Amino acid sequence: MIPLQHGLILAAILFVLGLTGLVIRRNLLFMLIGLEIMINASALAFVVAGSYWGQTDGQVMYILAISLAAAEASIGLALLLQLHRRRQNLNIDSVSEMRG
Amino acid sequence: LLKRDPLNSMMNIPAVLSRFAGKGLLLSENGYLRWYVASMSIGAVVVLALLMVLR
Amino acid sequence: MTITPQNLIALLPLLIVGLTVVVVMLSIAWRRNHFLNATLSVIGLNAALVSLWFVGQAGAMDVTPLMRVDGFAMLYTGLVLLASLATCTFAYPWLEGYNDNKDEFYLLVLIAALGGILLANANHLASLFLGIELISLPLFGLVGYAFRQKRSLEASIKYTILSAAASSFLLFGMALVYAQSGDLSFVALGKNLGDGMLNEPLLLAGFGLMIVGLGFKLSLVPFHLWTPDVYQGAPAPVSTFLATASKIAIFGVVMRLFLYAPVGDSEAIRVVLAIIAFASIIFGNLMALSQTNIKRLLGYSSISHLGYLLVALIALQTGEMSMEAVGVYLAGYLFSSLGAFGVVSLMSSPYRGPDADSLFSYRGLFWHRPILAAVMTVMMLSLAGIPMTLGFIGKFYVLAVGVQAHLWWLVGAVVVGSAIGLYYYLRVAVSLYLHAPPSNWQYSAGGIVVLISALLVLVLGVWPQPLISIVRLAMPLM
Amino acid sequence: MLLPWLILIPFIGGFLCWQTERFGVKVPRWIALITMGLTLALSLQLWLQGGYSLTQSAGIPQWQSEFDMPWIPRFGISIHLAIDGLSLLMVVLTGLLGVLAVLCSWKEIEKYQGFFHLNLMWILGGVIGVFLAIDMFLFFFFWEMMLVPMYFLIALWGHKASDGKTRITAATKFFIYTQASGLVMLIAILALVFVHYNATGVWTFNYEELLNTPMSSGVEYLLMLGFFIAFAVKMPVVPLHGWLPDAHSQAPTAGSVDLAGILLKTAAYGLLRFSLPLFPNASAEFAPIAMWLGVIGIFYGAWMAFAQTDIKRLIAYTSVSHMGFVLIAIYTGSQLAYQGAVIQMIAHGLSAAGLFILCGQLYERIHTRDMRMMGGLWSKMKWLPALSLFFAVATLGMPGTGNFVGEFMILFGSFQVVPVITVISTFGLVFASVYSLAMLHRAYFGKAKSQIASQELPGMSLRELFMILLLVVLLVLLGFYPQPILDTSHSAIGNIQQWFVNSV
Ligand SMILES: CCCCCCCCCCCCCCCCCC(=O)OC[C@H](COP(=O)(O)OCCN)OC(=O)CCCCCCCCCCCCCCCCC
Ligand SMILES: CCCCCCCCCCCCCCCCCC(=O)OC[C@H](COP(=O)(O)OCCN)OC(=O)CCCCCCCCCCCCCCCCC
Ligand SMILES: CCCCCCCCCCCCCCCCCC(=O)OC[C@H](COP(=O)(O)OCCN)OC(=O)CCCCCCCCCCCCCCCCC
Ligand SMILES: CCCCCCCCCCCCCCCCCC(=O)OC[C@H](COP(=O)(O)OCCN)OC(=O)CCCCCCCCCCCCCCCCC
Ligand SMILES: CCCCCCCCCCCCCCCCCC(=O)OC[C@H](COP(=O)(O)OCCN)OC(=O)CCCCCCCCCCCCCCCCC
Ligand SMILES: CCCCCCCCCCCCCCCCCCCC
Ligand SMILES: CCCCCCCCCCCCCCCCCCCC
Repeated sequence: MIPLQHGLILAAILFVLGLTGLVIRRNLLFMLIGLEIMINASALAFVVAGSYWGQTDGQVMYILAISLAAAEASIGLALLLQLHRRRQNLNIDSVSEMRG
Repeated sequence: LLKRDPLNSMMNIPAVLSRFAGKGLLLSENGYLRWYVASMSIGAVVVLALLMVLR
Repeated sequence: MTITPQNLIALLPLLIVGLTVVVVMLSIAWRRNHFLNATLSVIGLNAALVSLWFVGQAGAMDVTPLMRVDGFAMLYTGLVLLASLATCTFAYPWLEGYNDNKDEFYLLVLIAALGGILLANANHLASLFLGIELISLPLFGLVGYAFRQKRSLEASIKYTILSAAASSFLLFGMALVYAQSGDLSFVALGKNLGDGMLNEPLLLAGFGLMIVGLGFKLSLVPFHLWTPDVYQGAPAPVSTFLATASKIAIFGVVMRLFLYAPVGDSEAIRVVLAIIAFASIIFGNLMALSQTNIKRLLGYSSISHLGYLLVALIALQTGEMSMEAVGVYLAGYLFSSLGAFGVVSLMSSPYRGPDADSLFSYRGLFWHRPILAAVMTVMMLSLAGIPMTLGFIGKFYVLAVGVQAHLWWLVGAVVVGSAIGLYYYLRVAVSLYLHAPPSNWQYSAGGIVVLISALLVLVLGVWPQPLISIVRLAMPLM
Repeated sequence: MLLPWLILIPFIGGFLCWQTERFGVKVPRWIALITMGLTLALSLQLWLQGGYSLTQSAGIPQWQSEFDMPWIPRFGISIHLAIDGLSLLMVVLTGLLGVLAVLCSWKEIEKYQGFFHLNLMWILGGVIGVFLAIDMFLFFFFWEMMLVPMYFLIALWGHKASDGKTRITAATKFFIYTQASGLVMLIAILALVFVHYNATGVWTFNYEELLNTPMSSGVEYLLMLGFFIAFAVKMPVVPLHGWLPDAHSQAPTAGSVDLAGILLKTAAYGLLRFSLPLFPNASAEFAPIAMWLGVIGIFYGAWMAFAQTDIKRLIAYTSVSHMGFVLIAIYTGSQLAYQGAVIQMIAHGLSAAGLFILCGQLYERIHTRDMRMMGGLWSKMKWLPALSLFFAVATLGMPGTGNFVGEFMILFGSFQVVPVITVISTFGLVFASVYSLAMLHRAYFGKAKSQIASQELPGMSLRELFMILLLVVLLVLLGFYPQPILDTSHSAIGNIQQWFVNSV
């Protein structure tokens, strides 16, 4: 007796919060954090949809989503460590040399 | 009065407009990643608002 | 649904590419050998390409609740495999100058090709999502393969962050679509709606968010701003793969999704896609007017050509030759981009360190590299859609499909964008012949690949009937 | 039968010109000469064996020869060639101008002369294919195909005294104009084919099958507008004209490129062959706009030609004014005006070829084209100012030259149809006399206005004089005896006119 709309609304709120954190933060680490919030919110939306329909497909899509989240976190933190090694800062606005 | 071929310049007007529009559109390619994310979210808002308007 | 031996025969290029991934991985674990591992990768890709024949005589079937193998999937599998083989061929002379490990490049190329094959066969939201990320993450590695170079690290970071954001958008849209529909197969997206109630708001919102993710993946306006930076910063064989295989595979799965989904017949989705295609054509052509960099120019070119492809996609539910137009256009665009990016890769190879710039300087190329200059001017005329080239046959198909479906705004957009493209493509082609102030068989193999692409572009430009018959032979399930 | 060889002998000859440069630097010019002589001989053989003077008008279609082969059977696209009197006259003119273009570039001993000759041969083959193709897709294919060698010739082999960037700008403007207009024509062709397919069910691009296509009024107007936009760019019709003076200015100094494709008039042929028979009602409704555009073209071209300090640009705007006359003739629906238009196209080709060859040799002698830096050149040269006087006298429409026969039959038929446009056009002939006299006064009469014009100049070569005198003889014979030309085109013109006025 939990409405499907309430779970989808919670997932949407978390998604837009993660996207806001991705946009407003100059740090690459907080950008990766916001990306993790976004993908976890989308996976929660899939879980809510699967639980409404009584199917394992929502949890299977959750499993694929968190596999993607783990591998993307790995690659993003590797690139962040490379950036910190070769520039000694995590300012994403400084990484802007290609333009026009 | 006609020695500069005014009709030729009138037909060259679209090329000038195309160059100006291309220069104006190249301002969005400033190379900033946060602006690219912001433009993605702007496009998401525009697409979703258009879909709810035309439904 | 279970898996039969006939289903295993329909699985053949996926199984062969995955086995090649495992075999190349174990060969790298045995001993680091650039030549042997590159040879094993290209042998596996060629084996998948020739196993497409056994796939064809297996017939069209449904292999999983997730995959569907038919002539459509065969054509896109062949295109993805050709792009991957060309990427490996261009990658070897570039990696000859690479100081760090070179063997992981081919592993990433093979995994991305596996993702392209999965997207070719994808009949499901799960397989579409998995194929997109299986393309994207090896491209995170490949775009930043020369991470010591500043531009490659910049392109890698931008591509990784923006592709993760688009993946989140796509998955949230898929979740909303699944909440509306209750099934993740393509044919069931909108099947629970009747009496003119196809425009359900949650289904439309979900498809809009998937449109955001896929339009990032297809460099479509307004999710296009990453394209010149990532195309410029990536290594040139990676730019070749990113221009051809990723775009072709994602457009093929988008073609199949909009063919099979009943919500693909929605008017609002059609108008939104028409707006995106119009803006993509005009913006991509306008933004390449004043580019002195060949890689950024080719990125804006990719935006325009994907706009033309989207115009062909919009008329899918109305016309009958829309997917045949898409196949012909994608074959021509693949060969033209292979030639152009391969000439760029051959002139950028070997990799001359991270502290030395990889600037092209195409001016006066004919006076030291005449064959490469001829190939590149053939590709510039092909990308402009000039007759006697296959790009014109693709543009003709797009225009015929647009005229059939009375999409007059998109037709005018194609004409205007073609004129603007004519300007900058001819500028590059004539700059090749002005005046400005290798030695191994793998470089010669890359030159052979770009020369064969130029010959194919010319021959199918004057005689396109074999390609048309092949594309019409690749009929998906109705 | 011989029509595919009429197209293919230029292409094979151009390939042989490119390939046989290894045997010598003076070899490809002989190959190009043999190629265009063979093409001209085949065209004259078709003229002799066709029996065009005895052919009566039997209605469209009526082809004296026809060739068919499947090219793209999925769309119903064929390599489909057909020749009748008007097409034969245009093909003979193309072959003669190709021979003149080969002979005009005889002394160029450049390291890449073979590619120059290949581009020239491919332009000539494309023009012949435009005149021969009666398949809509093949016609469009040749129409756009002959623009790439012209682009590369203008951009790379062009006027060497000017900067490179001016040559690339002129070539780019010409290519963009012609190819964008061609794309609009392609849209019109595609929509006509789709209307015919929805009314019949048959995939065809054959112009014979598309003649009987039921269209609504307004759809036919738009298809006619697309066709007319392409033809008006390449006629030229004002204001889609400036590419022509910019392309003539930056063409190579010999003038072979001027004779090859910039001067042959495929657009008036396309208007007569395709625009009027496919869309007769739309053309009849468009006729006032088209003849007023022709009037504006006549007077604008005359005023522009008077205002030029460049002699080449003067000749280009002269061509603009003459094409305004022909455009008026096409939309009258008169047999006399159509025959005058045919004579006027042939006479303009001959006279503009003579003017451009003489301008190229004048630039060879004096190394400038500004008329303010020359003057009094009658006393300095042996042959050139007198022949330039003859050709300028021809282009103002002197009787005894074919230009008079053309423009006066045009004006007779037009006055039979529309008198006001005719009287305004005859005052355009007064304007033509004004600009021709102005060019003659500024170039060859008076005193020398610089140092290079005050010195004696070397005489013309025997080959150059031979082909200029050949053009002089042909223009005089067209002026005094135009009846073979009128009899050759009589049946095709009659078919087009009867189709135009019997369906309106
Ligand atoms: C278990 C299930 C089935 C699995 C798949 C089938 C078995 C796979 C076996 C893979 C074996 C990998 C190791 C091969 C070692 C070859 C050693 C050799 O001869 O090396 C010579 C050369 C080395 O490189 P180079 O620098 O030229 O050396 C100069 C010094 N002589 O190297 C060369 O010149 C290149 C020699 C290439 C030899 C192998 C060619 C065939 C490879 C077949 C497998 C590829 C993937 C197949 C995918 C499925 C197809 C259905
Ligand atoms: C009868 C009217 C209605 C039907 C029209 C049908 C279309 C065909 C006939 C009209 C064609 C008009 C073309 C006008 C532009 C010609 C191209 C040109 O001028 O290119 C040269 C110019 C570069 O030279 P420059 O000025 O030196 O540049 C300095 C920059 N560093 O290049 C540039 O500056 C950039 C050029 C960009 C591309 C050209 C402009 C395209 C505009 C749309 C084309 C399609 C037509 C749509 C209708 C337009 C209005 C009539
Ligand atoms: C930027 C340069 C290019 C210009 C922009 C691109 C082209 C724009 C073309 C706009 C066309 C607007 C048509 C508006 C009416 C559509 C609805 C309609 O009336 O449909 C009627 C008919 C369908 O009904 P049906 O039973 O087939 O009747 C047969 C009628 N013959 O419909 C049909 O049969 C099909 C009608 C097709 C009409 C011709 C379309 C192309 C014409 C050539 C190009 C446009 C005109 C020239 C260029 C303009 C200036 C640039
Ligand atoms: C980057 C910016 C710059 C570059 C881009 C610039 C703009 C490019 C696009 C310009 C063209 C826009 C579209 C023009 C075509 C519009 C067609 C139209 O409105 O059609 C409506 C109607 C359709 O016919 P309908 O009445 O439905 O027929 C069935 C029953 N009779 O039509 C009719 O009934 C007949 C209508 C005829 C008049 C409309 C067409 C005008 C064409 C103007 C150009 C040509 C002018 C004439 C020739 C000049 C010299 C070449
Ligand atoms: C009279 C009642 C009945 C009406 C009949 C029609 C009008 C009759 C007019 C007769 C008089 C015309 C006189 C023309 C003189 C031309 C010669 C001349 O003066 O030449 C000087 C100048 C030389 O130019 P240039 O070659 O550059 O020389 C270098 C330096 N001098 O050359 C120039 O500057 C060029 C001069 C060009 C003159 C053009 C004249 C056009 C006449 C059009 C008549 C239209 C009639 C209808 C008008 C509208 C009615 C509603
Ligand atoms: C329209 C389809 C393609 C047509 C052919 C395009 C060109 C292909 C390459 C052919 C060889 C080019 C040689 C150019 C030599 C230029 C020499 C200039 C000297 C000033
Ligand atoms: C397409 C090229 C046209 C060139 C101009 C031709 C002009 C016509 C010349 C015809 C021959 C005139 C002189 C001979 C008259 C012979 C009379 C024969 C009947 C008795």
